[PDB]
Formats: sequence, structure tokens, C-alpha cells
Amino acid sequence: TWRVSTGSNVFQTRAGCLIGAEYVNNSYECDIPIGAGICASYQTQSQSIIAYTMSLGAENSVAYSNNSIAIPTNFTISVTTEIL
Amino acid sequence: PVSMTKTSVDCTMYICGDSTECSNLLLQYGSFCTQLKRALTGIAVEQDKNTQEVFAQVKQIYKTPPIKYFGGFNFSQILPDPSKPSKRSFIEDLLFNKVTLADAGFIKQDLICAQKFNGLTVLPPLLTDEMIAQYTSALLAGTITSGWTFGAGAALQIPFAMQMAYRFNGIGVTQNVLYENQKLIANQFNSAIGKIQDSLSSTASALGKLQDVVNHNAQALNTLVKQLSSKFGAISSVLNDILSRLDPPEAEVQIDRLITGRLQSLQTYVTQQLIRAAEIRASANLAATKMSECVLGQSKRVDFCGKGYHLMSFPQSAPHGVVFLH
Amino acid sequence: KLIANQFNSAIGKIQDSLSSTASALGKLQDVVNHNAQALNTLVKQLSSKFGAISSVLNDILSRLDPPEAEVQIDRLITGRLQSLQTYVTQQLIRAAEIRASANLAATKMSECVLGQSKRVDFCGKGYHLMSFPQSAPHGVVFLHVTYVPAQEKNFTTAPAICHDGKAHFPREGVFVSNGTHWFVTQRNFYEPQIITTDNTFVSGNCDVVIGIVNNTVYDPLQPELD
Ligand SMILES: *[C@@H]1O[C@H](CO)[C@@H](O)[C@H](O)[C@H]1NC(C)=O
Ligand SMILES: *[C@@H]1O[C@H](CO)[C@@H](O)[C@H](O)[C@H]1NC(C)=O
Ligand SMILES: *[C@@H]1O[C@H](CO)[C@@H](O)[C@H](O)[C@H]1NC(C)=O
Ligand SMILES: *[C@@H]1O[C@H](CO)[C@@H](O)[C@H](O)[C@H]1NC(C)=O
Ligand SMILES: *[C@@H]1O[C@H](CO)[C@@H](O)[C@H](O)[C@H]1NC(C)=O
Repeated sequence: TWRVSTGSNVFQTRAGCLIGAEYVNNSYECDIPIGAGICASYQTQSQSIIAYTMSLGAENSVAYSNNSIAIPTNFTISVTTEIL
Repeated sequence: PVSMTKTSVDCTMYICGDSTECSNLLLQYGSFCTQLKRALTGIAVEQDKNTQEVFAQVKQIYKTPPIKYFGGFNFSQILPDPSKPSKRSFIEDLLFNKVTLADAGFIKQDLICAQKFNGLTVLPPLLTDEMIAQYTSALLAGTITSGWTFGAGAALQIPFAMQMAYRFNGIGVTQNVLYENQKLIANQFNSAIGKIQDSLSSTASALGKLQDVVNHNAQALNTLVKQLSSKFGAISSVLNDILSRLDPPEAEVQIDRLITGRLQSLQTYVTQQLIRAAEIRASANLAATKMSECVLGQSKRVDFCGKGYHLMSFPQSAPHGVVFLH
Repeated sequence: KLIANQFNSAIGKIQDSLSSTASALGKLQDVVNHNAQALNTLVKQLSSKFGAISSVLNDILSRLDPPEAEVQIDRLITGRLQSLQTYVTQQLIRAAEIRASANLAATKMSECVLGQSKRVDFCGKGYHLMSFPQSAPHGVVFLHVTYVPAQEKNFTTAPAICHDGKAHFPREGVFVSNGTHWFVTQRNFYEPQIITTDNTFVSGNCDVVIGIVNNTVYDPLQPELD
């Protein structure tokens, strides 16, 4: 019996129809998964709920060549935790 | 195979429908519906976890240089094809065509109509095919252009011939053997890749373990739908007829049997789904281990990354699973 | 000393992170929550009627004669049996996963703590050096100690050297150039050295390998003699 304000932002996704969130062109890490590559979050604009397409990672291009190599000159010691 | 289909069920709509007396009677049977919902939701989330843990091994999205010369090795049939909108490769396109699904749970504005009208629905995966293709392309580019150094730190470039010399030296054969037989090795590799392509394109029908998942899920759903035509010892199988022909005191007696039968059917379906999800999870774990140990490095485990002395491995994606070329 | 300081700093960082509400033991809390929820649901299920006239056995006995009491009690018996069976089956299914996790943990204890493993990303990220175990309620925590390269530099390289119409390859390492001179270095750490007959081996001539160079190779015996 409750009615959601249909005059607010309405968005169409392959999962269905999303009401109450505005689509933005930025890409962040997924926070609340909606589906079909669409996630949502609560961000400061004022504060509001936004929907976006999740990102996979930053781009990178290796400088390949016929006779070019890269050799490390220093090292680091890492200690990580695993729980089972 | 890594993942299976994600399904959800509306218990009240399946058992009762639009009837109100049936729902009122069902209100007295406790909290079975909530348990079924929780189980199916757990399965659905587990599937996305499997896919993410298998295909998300790479920190950054690597790229291949504009010039494609890697010591005579072609790599044309496995790198992305810019012409296609999905940016898949030739082999990936063949794999996608080979396996046919039923539906990915998109907008639905037959058998699927019956399933929908009785409260059984399918949800879409969290990652679309394009994202998985991007992940695979990044992994392949890193492997080709940096060797195994991109999996233990930051990617460091090295020409492909010297990388092959490293990998030859890693199996007890000196590198001067490779440096003196480069063209023959390149020709053999190109011929092998072409032979794989020809075999797969000429109706290999080797993707059965991926069709089995789809067939089993569809058959289970069809059985659940067809289960609604039974009587379970009642006068009829339609609640409207029972309400029309009998007074409430007898209608309740007749409806209890239908409620119990429908609940039993749902419970058996959910239990079987759990048991299948277990083995799918085990297979996904094996696939993740293979991805981490065969393509990101060179393994000395016998017959783990192929038959013979392991040299390299390349991944490819396919509907609901992965393919390795060793 | 540098490695000791880095190890101590990493351990201190782990301690600091774990002290101030790390909340990283979700996997060990999920088991407790699931078991508690299962038991609570099993207890709550006792208040259903299952189509009878009442959910209390004493009330049914009091309000009806035995012939009707039996037919009213059969329904409760059936429902409660069904609930218990569901609980048992779900417990079986969960125990299977717990056993799988225990087997994985045992294998990891054998291969990462009692030795050094070459399996990639099995005993941590990077190249494995060591691992230490710790206990926790219904679980185990592994501290993996690994070695990570850093601060890379760019060089020119060749597959083989040519000298006296002979092709020389490095016994273990690569040839690198800083612009005017050629050295031989190990792969994981930059440490250039002079190319000599001690750290290279010869096989063939200079007209088969693709990309050789003309640089010189030093021999110690002749300078040693005179
Ligand atoms: C590398 O060598 C090949 C073989 O001669 C040549 O075709 C290519 O232009 C060279 N440069 C690059 C960047 O590959
Ligand atoms: C290597 O890195 C460490 C970082 O703690 C630094 O102190 C040291 O000076 C570096 N070594 C060289 C040769 O730059
Ligand atoms: C790679 O293979 C394709 C088809 O097999 C061929 O058209 C192409 O010419 C090959 N690459 C090169 C560099 O010849
Ligand atoms: C290369 O290293 C040698 C060391 O013998 C040095 O004399 C020379 O100046 C270096 N060239 C450079 C840095 O361009
Ligand atoms: C130097 O290289 C040339 C061709 O690159 C070759 O003919 C000659 O034998 C090499 N050695 C010399 C000039 O000492």
C-alpha cells in the first residue's frame, strides 16, 4: 500500500527498474551490488544515494620492446595474515 | 565450470496462488519459507563470490603494445578482436556460440512463462561478459609482455624469446637449445594453435561439462513446475474447485494435503540445489588454484598444468566456466 | 640490519591493525552466528500448530477424549519430526564444508610452516620466505613472510655475446648494458659484473642466434701468467 515518489530519479537496468538513485558517469569500487554490472553507494554531493557501473581497475601499459629489460634494485619484506 | 544459475522462488505464490484461505492456512506452518529464501540467497551470493575469486587475480588492467611481434609467435587467435562490440577473441567467440543458455534473467515484458506465472524466477550475474573478457585480456597481456613477474609484484618487461629461454632452462634443458631452434619452435606452436582452432570450429562438441549444468538446472525447474498437477490424495488439484464444491470445514481438510505436498516438493528441490552448489564450489576452487599456479607461474607438479613438462598456459572464458590452453 | 628493521616494522603494523577494531575475523564469527540462528529457529518452531486445534499438548489432552486426542497429536508429531530432520540435514551439509576447510588448513600447515613452497600465491603474495601459526577460537591464523622486489631500473639486453667467432651464453644471469659497457647480472637483484670465461659457456658460432653483439670476453689465465 505504500507509494514511492515516482517524480524522483528513475533508472533502467537489466536487473529491473531503480527508483530513488541518480545515475552518474563516475566509476568507483562496488559497495552495494545491484546487478548486471551496476552497484550503488551513499556519497556526499549534501548526501545522497547514487548508482554507477563498477570499475575493474586502473589501466596500465607495459613498455615492451625487442631488447629492453627491467631489473629490480631494492627489496621489501611483507607480512600478511590469512584466516581459516 | 565455475558458477551455475541463480534462482529465486515465491513460496506463497507457488503453494497457494491468489487464494486467501490457502494463505491463511499456510500461516500456521511456521517459518519454512524464510529458511528456503535464506538458503537460495546464500547460493546466489556464493555464485558471484566464485566468479570474482576465479577471474579477479590481476591488480591492474594491462594492455598490449600497438606492434605485435613476439619472436615469431602469432597470438592472433587469442588476443581481443577490436571489430566485435564485445572485444572477444576468435576462440572465445567459438566457445560462446558452442554453448547455448536458456535465459540470463533479463526483462521479460513456452516453459519460462509457466515458471514465471508460478513464482520461479532467475537473477542475472553481477559481472557481464564484457568485464570477464577484459579480465582475461589483461591476464593474457601481462603474461605475454612481462612473464611471471607481474604476479609477484610489479610487471617488468622482457623480450619473449628470453622468457622462453628462461622457461626452457626451468625444465632442465639449456637455453642455447632454444636460441638455435627458434623458428622451428615458433612454427610448431603456430601449427598447434591453428589445429586447436580447426578442431574446435569443426563441431568438436567438447563442451559437455558446461551444458550439463544448464540442462540439470532447467530439468529441476521443469520438474518443480510440473509437480503442481498432482492431488496428494485430495479430491482435486485446483483450489478453486475445492472452494466451490465444499464448505470451509471440509475445504480446510482438503487444502491441508495440497499444502503439505507443495512444501515437500519445495524442500526436496532446495536440498538438491544445496548439494549441487557444494560441488560447483569445489570445482571453482580448483579452477582458481590452476589459474594462480599455471598461468601466473611455472609448475613442477606432474600432470597438473597439462601432460608433459609444463611450459606455459593461457586462459579463455566461456559461458559459466573457463578454458585453459596448456 | 635493514631486513631486521623491515620485519620488525611489518610485525608492529600487524599488531597495530589488529589491536584497533580490525574486525577481520568475519569467517570465524559466521560459524557461531549460523549455529546460534539454527538453534533459535529450531526452538521457535515449537510454537506452530501444524493444522491442529492447539499448539499445547496438555491443552489438547484436557479438551478432548483420547480417540480425538490421538488424531490431534499425530499432526504435531509429524511436523516436529520434519523440523528436526531438516535441521539434521543442514548440519550435515555444513559439516562437509568445515571438513574441507580443515583439510586445506592442514595441508597449508604442512607445506608453508614446516618448509618453503614454490607454489605461486599459496603461502602468501610474492616469493615465500617463512610462515608462523597462531590459534583462534575455531580457527587458525597464518602470518606469511614474503620478499617483494622494488625500485626497478631500465636496461638494454642481448641473448648472447660474440667473441672469436664463438657464441657465449650466461651460466646463470642476463647480459645488461648501461649505455657503453656490458655486464652480467642475476635476475632478481641488480649486481653487475665483468663478463669472463668463468661465468659463461660457449656453444656454436655467431651466425645462428638472432640478436647477438660483438662485445669482448675477459680471460684471467693470460693476465695471471703475464
Ligand atoms: C623488433 O624486431 C622485429 C624483427 O625484425 C621488427 O619487425 C620490429 O619492428 C622491431 N621492433 C619492435 C618494436 O618490435
Ligand atoms: C632500499 O630501500 C630502503 C627502504 O627502507 C632504503 O633505506 C635503502 O636506502 C634502499 N637502498 C638503496 C640502495 O637505495
Ligand atoms: C596469425 O594467424 C592468422 C590466421 O591464422 C594469419 O592471418 C596471420 O597472418 C598470422 N600472423 C602473422 C604475423 O602472419
Ligand atoms: C657504465 O658503467 C661503467 C662502469 O664500468 C661506467 O664507467 C660508465 O660511465 C657507465 N656509463 C653510463 C652510466 O652511461
Ligand atoms: C663484429 O661484427 C661484425 C658484423 O656485425 C662481424 O663481421 C665481425 O666478425 C665482428 N667482430 C669483430 C669485427 O671483431
